[PDB]
Amino acid sequence: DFAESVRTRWARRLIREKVAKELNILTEGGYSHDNLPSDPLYSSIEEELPPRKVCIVGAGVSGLYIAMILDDLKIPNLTYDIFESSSRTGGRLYTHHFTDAKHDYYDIGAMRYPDIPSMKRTFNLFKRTGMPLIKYYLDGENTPQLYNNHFFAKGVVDPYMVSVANGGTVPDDVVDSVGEKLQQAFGYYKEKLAEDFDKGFDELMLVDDMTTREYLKRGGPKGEAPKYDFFAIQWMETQNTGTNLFDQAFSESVIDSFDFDNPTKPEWYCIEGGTSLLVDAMKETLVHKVQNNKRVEAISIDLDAPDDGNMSVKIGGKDYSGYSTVFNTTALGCLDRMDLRGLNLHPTQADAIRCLHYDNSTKVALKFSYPWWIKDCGITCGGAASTDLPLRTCVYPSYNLGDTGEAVLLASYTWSQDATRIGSLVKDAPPQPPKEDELVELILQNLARLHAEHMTYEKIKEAYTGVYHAYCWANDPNVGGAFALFGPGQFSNLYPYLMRPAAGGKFHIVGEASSVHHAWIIGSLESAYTAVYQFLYKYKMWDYLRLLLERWQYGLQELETGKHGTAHLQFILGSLPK
Amino acid sequence: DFAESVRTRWARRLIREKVAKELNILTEGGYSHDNLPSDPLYSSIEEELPPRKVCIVGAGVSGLYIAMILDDLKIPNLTYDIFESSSRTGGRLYTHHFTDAKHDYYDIGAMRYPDIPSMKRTFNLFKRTGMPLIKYYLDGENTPQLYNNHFFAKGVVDPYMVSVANGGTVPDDVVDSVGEKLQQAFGYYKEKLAEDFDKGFDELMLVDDMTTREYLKRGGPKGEAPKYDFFAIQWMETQNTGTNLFDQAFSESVIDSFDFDNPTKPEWYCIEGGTSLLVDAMKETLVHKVQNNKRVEAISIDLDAPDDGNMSVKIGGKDYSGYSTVFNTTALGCLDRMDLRGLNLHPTQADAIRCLHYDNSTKVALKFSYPWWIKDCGITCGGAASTDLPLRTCVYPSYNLGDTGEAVLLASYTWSQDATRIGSLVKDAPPQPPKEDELVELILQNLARLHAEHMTYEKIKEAYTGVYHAYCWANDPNVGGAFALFGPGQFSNLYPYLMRPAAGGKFHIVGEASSVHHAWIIGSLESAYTAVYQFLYKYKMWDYLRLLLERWQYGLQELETGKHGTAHLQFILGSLPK
Ligand SMILES: Cc1cc2nc3c(=O)[nH]c(=O)nc-3n(C[C@H](O)[C@H](O)[C@H](O)COP(=O)(O)OP(=O)(O)OC[C@H]3O[C@@H](n4cnc5c(N)ncnc54)[C@H](O)[C@@H]3O)c2cc1C
Ligand SMILES: Cc1cc2nc3c(=O)[nH]c(=O)nc-3n(C[C@H](O)[C@H](O)[C@H](O)COP(=O)(O)OP(=O)(O)OC[C@H]3O[C@@H](n4cnc5c(N)ncnc54)[C@H](O)[C@@H]3O)c2cc1C
Ligand SMILES: N[C@@H](CCCC[NH3+])C(=O)O
Ligand SMILES: N[C@@H](CCCC[NH3+])C(=O)O
Repeated sequence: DFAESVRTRWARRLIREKVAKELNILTEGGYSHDNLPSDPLYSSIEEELPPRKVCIVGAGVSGLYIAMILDDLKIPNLTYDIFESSSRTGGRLYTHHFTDAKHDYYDIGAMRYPDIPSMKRTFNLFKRTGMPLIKYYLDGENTPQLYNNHFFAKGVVDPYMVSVANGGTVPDDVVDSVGEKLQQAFGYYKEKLAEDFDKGFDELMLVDDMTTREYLKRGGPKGEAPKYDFFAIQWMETQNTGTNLFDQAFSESVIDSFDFDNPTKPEWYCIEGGTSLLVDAMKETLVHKVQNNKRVEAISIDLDAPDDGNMSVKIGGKDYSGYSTVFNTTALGCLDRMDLRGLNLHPTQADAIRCLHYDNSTKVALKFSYPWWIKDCGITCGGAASTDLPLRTCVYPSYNLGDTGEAVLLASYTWSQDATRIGSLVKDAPPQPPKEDELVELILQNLARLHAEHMTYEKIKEAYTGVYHAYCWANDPNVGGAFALFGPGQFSNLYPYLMRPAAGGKFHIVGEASSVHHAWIIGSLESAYTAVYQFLYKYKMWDYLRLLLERWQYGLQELETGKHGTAHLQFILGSLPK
Repeated sequence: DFAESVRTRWARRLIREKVAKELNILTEGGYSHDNLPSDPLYSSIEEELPPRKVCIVGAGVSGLYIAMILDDLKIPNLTYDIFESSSRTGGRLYTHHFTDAKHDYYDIGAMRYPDIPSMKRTFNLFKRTGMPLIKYYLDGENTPQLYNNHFFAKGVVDPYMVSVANGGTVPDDVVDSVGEKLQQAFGYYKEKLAEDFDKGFDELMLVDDMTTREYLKRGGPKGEAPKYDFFAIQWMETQNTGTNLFDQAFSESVIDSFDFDNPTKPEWYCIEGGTSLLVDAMKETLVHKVQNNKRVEAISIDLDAPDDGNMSVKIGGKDYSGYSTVFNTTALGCLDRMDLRGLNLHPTQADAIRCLHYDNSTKVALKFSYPWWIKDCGITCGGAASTDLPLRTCVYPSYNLGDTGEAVLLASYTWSQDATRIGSLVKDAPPQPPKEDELVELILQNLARLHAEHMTYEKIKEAYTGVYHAYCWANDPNVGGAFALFGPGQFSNLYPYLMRPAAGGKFHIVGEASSVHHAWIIGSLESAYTAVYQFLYKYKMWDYLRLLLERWQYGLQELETGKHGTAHLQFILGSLPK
């Protein structure tokens, strides 16, 4: 199908555009994106295998997935070490259990999974590990929305009183039509790519250098779409709770708008018991256990040594040597902090590591002695409230809908500058119990205003147990943010360098930022699968490369392999010294 | 002079553009930016004064400056309370003294002051308080610069080996000409404003909606300037250590490029003993002492009460009432966290508080048993090193140049995402002494690479005393960042609302973000002076308004007062209910 295909087609052609220019710089030529050299090695795709050992840096889901794939392939004489800087395994899969009562938790990192075709690799991993899935209610019943201290009202013009007609500055033609105006903006590029991808791709490249706000202000790479003034775009943004969208490349956002075009009523799932169940199941399966409290501070390769096992990492000032390949799966801010001089990375790959932008995210969960949002507010089916108050979005759990006693509320979920603001009130040294601090006081005050239709402040404060937990990902030194979120031009210009091997094809930058499915578990898993592919190719393990394709190829393959592919060319360009 | 005047002319006309549109919405008209109504009250500019009390929220430099002005005017029966949330007074004026030896400190907030005409109000405050000024060396001797693990070399083409000619991606025509290409970009708009401000202002408004990166990519609001590709702009950015410039409105950045056109060799000053000397001197002068540990959580006005003293604030759940005016001087993230429903602010003024962006900044200072950068590296005169390593910029103090024993180095000074990254390693619970943590280890490793021409890692580690301190402003709940840094369209569209009084002309949003001189002490001081002006006008204290103009008017006046002015019109539009 087309809507399922556009993102993979987009990624593959970005790689082709850059390979052609780089190829041309190698010989300089007539190489074009749709005319590149074929793979001279496809003619060919126990312990005749020499002993090899590989290093996996990081035990988040992508490092654990690499280990799971290697374990399943059972390559003779192949072993690995996996080093994790934190005392905790899982990375951005992170459930906080207040106690280990059934539902007494919240997820600090990933928590919901939509059932769309690009997520097949993710749901297969859930299947392999026996994850108990339940429905996640993205849209709920009776959730309040509060802006300009007015509640949303069905079938009312400008209920928040923010439009020019009511004395504000939001244009009357935008105030009640945000979702609609956004779906056109992109929708003009949806039908051009649908007519024919090659012509649509070229038209979309003229906005690849644009932010969302820039597109909406200028009306097209060509100027053929409606134009919006400052306050209209500000409102479209204010109504955007969630990850930053208006600072993303407009091209990327157009690609994103196909994601839910089977259409945007897929069901959503979460893991009963918390997403960390997945981590536990993965890490208990591994042949070689994760080594926690092992922060890599340097990675190198010794080009004077001709053997396969010529790479090393440094941990706590000690050298760990003998690796034939290193898979780095950390977020890029962590990788930028390492001493990578021993890898001789080319400058533009070094820039991608340093410059790609990460969005912040903060979560605040509070425990109440009963679920007053269910019992008193009629909020019986999950969903989320949104507001311009500091807590921005209050998420009603989908895993405790039938409980009648103590219950967790995800009272604030913020992104970007809102998350930095709440994060300033979050300390990893909790106050002396049961002192209430500034953050709790703020959240309770905001919750009472958001639920003022059915609750008082006194009644919410009375229901609060005194137990809460909060977490700000930009303040976690092992991650530095929620996830990559690429500015104008960054994806078209840097994704080719991030997907590329380095150090003679022996080093891989792996993880959600290295994939076009970035932001989600699927991006981590696909990037891991791709790195294992290139590793097997590097050492010409053709029998095991076939097994990888037969056993672990899910959904549409991001990496363009085969005969017309570019995988061999990304490998060569990453294997090239200088 | 023109170059001294452009920023004030720019600000005043932005106010006029918005007043004309709003005026027109009031009667709807023929009001234009250069045809607005005159002041009907200039015909007129002890205890015939009724007793009044005002509230100053925040004891940073702008709240202390308001109190200092009021103290000097000696208005009979006028008193004030000034409430400060922190246990510390000073705000973003913040010297950390490791001990109180002479030079044993670093400044966490403001530290250097250029002697340019727009800074006259600041140097007058230094004069009034007896500040001991010494030279601040912005450019030093022999400071290293390290990019792509190459050191800068005089008279060498592409010393960092990042250009297309040397296998990188930075265009050969940009790699060694960044400062030059930037000075043209703006320079095309410098000479249009110089020809005639009205025509230049209109041409500049066509880019007011643009970021710096957007301008450089598109080459002009008109497309008449050179255009730059992604990697050229990335490099111009990489070479930008300092506050974000490429995400500012291009208009604003053009205005900024006049700042140092007397020209850009003014001298710089710092305060010997730390900038907190200024705080101490100001706070010890006040008639009413700062009340610390008093965080305002709500501000209101009681419109049912006709008396002047009808405003209140809430602090720790207790009401403090009786105020005739409230000056809020906190950063806007703090003000957005308050319950301001009692003020009935109009939605667009509420949006400005919530949406204006703040840049992050982090500083890391280490003490060494001797100044090895002076003695061993020849870095004898201050300045700063720059690098693409995580510490980004290392600032050699200007206040310890003659010392031979223990000395402080400001080893890392970062902004934006670099500051968020270092900030993730900064905890306000210091590690158990004298354990070395991840941050110190990183800074020492980076310092040794930056100074590798004359130092070893072992020699720098040996000189380190084990004493350091670090601070990340985005993680301070009393501030939330270094300072406002306005995106595309934000200054033109929101500065008019921030300068405007509210609540019947009785509430003022004061501080560095409320001024066109924003980012600096001068912006805080000018915004404070402006708020006192509007307060005196509100209560028709014409004798004291004259004294304010005679005693406290320094430099060019930001606020357009007089007969053609707009001050009375900003007051009316802020006094209007609904
Ligand atoms: C707030 C939030 C909400 C999310 N919600 C969803 C969701 O609902 N659905 C979804 O599908 N995805 C979601 N995601 C995305 C998903 O969680 C991530 O894409 C994925 O978990 C990232 O995994 P990774 O292995 O690529 O990286 P990581 O999880 O970051 O793992 C990298 C590991 O490397 C370790 N490390 C770092 N430095 C070093 C070092 N020097 N030495 C050794 N180890 C090191 C880190 O400690 C970490 O364990 C969310 C993410 C966030 C932040
Ligand atoms: C890293 C950095 C470097 C700088 N360098 C320079 C420089 O070299 N030169 C220069 O001229 N300027 C510099 N500045 C800018 C200058 O420091 C600021 O412009 C100025 O100090 C801001 O003062 P203010 O009074 O506007 O705000 P603030 O200093 O933020 O003061 C506001 C006060 O309000 C308090 N407060 C907050 N919330 C509440 C509440 N709810 N109730 C009561 N009180 C509250 C805060 O604690 C604070 O004390 C720098 C700033 C930073 C961050
Ligand atoms: N995947 C994450 C983040 C999505 C928002 C990205 N800007 C979630 O489900 O919340
Ligand atoms: N005024 C501050 C910040 C300037 C950079 C602004 N982006 C200083 O001297 O460092």
